[PDB]
Amino acid sequence: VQIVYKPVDLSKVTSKCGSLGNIHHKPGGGQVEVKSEKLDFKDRVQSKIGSLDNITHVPGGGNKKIETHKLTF
Amino acid sequence: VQIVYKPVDLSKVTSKCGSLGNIHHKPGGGQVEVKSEKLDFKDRVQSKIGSLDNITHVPGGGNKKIETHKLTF
Amino acid sequence: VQIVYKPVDLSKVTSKCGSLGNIHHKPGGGQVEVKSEKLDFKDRVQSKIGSLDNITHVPGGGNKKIETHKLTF
Repeated sequence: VQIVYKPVDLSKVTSKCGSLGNIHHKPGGGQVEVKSEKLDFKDRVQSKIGSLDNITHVPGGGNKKIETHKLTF
Repeated sequence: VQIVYKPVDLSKVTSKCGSLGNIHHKPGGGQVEVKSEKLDFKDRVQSKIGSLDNITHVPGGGNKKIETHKLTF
Repeated sequence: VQIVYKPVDLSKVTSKCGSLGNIHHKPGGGQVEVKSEKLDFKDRVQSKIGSLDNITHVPGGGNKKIETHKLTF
């Protein structure tokens, strides 16, 4: 038995952008009010209140190549 | 048995953009109000209130190539 | 037995754009109010209130090429 696993990759993933800007992300400009009375809890509580984990992601590229090679015998 | 696994790739994934911008994302500009009275929780509680996990994602390319090669004998 | 697995790819996935912009996303501009009185929860609880998980995705390309090569003997 002979196996010759010989894939050839000459690909490209490319971008050109002339200018990139004037990006505004303003999450949670509005008021938040939370009121609690006579609450009972008897197992774990997780609470997040306000502006949390908001992302502004502005790469000049952001291009991806994902390549997977597998052989099983 | 002979196997010659010889795929060849000269592909391109390409973008050209002249300008990218004037992007406005404003989650949660409105008021949020939560009032809780006499509530009873006998198991785990998770709570999120306000403006959370919002994304502005503005890549100058954002092009993707996904390429899987598999052999099983 | 001989197998010669030799696919050849010279394909292009291409985009050209003059300008990309003036994009406005304003989720949750309206008021949210949540009164809650005498509720019993004998069970796990998850709650989300306000403006969550909103996305403004604005790639200058955003082109995709997905490619799978498979051989089973």
